[PDB]
Amino acid sequence: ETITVSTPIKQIFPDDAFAETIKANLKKKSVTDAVTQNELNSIDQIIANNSDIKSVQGIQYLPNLKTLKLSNNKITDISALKQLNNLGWLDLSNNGITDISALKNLASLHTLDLSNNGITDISALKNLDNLHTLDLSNNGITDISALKNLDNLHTLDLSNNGITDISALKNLTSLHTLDLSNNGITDISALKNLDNLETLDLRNNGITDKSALKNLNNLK
Repeated sequence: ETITVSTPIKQIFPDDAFAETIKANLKKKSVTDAVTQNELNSIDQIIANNSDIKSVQGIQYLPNLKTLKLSNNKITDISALKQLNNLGWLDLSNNGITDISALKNLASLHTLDLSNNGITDISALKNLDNLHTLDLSNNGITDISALKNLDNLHTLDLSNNGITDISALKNLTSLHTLDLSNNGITDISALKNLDNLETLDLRNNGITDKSALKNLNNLK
């Protein structure tokens, strides 16, 4: 995905606010100034939180993008992230995201914050082997079996969902920080073998048997 003609920023990036961000990243004078693919290749980091962004259309032309933080905007469609192979840190928290299949092949992702969206299906996360830090709180997640081979996870927040079954966590032995609060969990035997947990929150579930926590030594 490249542009081949020098093109106004506002034409590539139609969202008012997102175009301003690109303009500022490239130190251009106006969103109507023309930019080249070469210039777009230079962009490796975009931070535009709290900015009323409605669309990231145009972002597909930023192949070297590594860090993208877009917390608290109005983003609903992220399909244009699909081929950004070099993304490492993605924060899309507080948006209106539902479908995340666009994340499916982002093999370099290591830090992902998707909290406070409308996500239900997370099977697109299943092959993101480099994830160590994942925040999925305040969504509508019920099935978490996509997490089961993400064994580089060390920090996981699954609070405020509709999760009932957590056997998917049983072999995530590198977990040290886990938030499971405000779900529908009843059985935590899956946590038995997470010997490196220091911080755990299980409040507001339907758990009665807590003997699995007795032998977790590094807990606070």
